[PDB]
Amino acid sequence: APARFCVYYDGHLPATRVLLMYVRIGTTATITARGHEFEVEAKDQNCKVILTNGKQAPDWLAAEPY
Repeated sequence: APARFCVYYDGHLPATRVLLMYVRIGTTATITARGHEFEVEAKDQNCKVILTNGKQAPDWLAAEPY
């Protein structure tokens, strides 16, 4: 029973990337980026850019593990 966590970032090269915020895999919350609100869902280590508003993240949206 290791530690599982999901992270969210914004479209930006690793040269000047910028972390948005950490999302604990315990409840459903919303993220604020580019004056927009992205409501993602965390179920486990397997996290994928998706919204609960019947829509999918943009082309400049991503989500790394941990």
